[PDB]
Amino acid sequence: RLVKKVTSNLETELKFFKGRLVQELMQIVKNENGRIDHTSKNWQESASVLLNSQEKGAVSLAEVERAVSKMTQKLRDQKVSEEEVVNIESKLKFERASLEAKLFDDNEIKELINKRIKEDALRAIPFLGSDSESFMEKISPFVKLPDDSYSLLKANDKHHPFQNILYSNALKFFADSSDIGYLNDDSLKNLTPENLNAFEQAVAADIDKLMHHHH
Repeated sequence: RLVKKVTSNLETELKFFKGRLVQELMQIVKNENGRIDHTSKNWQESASVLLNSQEKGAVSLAEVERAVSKMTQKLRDQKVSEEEVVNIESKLKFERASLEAKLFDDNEIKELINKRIKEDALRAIPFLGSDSESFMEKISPFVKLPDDSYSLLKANDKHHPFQNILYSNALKFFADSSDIGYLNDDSLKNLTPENLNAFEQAVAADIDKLMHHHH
């Protein structure tokens, strides 16, 4: 029962860390107007601090590892089966291997950044209901971003242009009125087969158009 909770905490610590990591990396790609270059001085410095900063209460994988060490110590203090505890230390080591690989591979970086471009766009839809995470899971399957979504990141732009495409279409199809600029739990009743396909069609088309104009 404890093992389950510690595993959740590890998963959670890593989802937060992974997120902030990708966010930073995107300021580098953005500042380079959408060119991926994992060999630059700035990338290597940024990657190193995000993976290995020792500084207390900083956002680093190193900092996650210390947290998890305390937890595996507490598990040992309370006599939890040693197999369960090593298993956890392994997951952590595997996650560090994955990231060390991904961070220096231009295709892996593209995957991470296009996933965050989509997470950002869904978070841009102003949902004031109970559970925004659930809302976005309902929408996510109707949105598939091109492989080259990252190349539209520009230094000058505060936001990826996909934000405005998901913002507009979500309200066009799911808000009770045009005047309102927010969804809430009442909006869920507008997630009909017809509106979900039309949203899917619309977002796909606006994205195709922007991609074509760019290339």
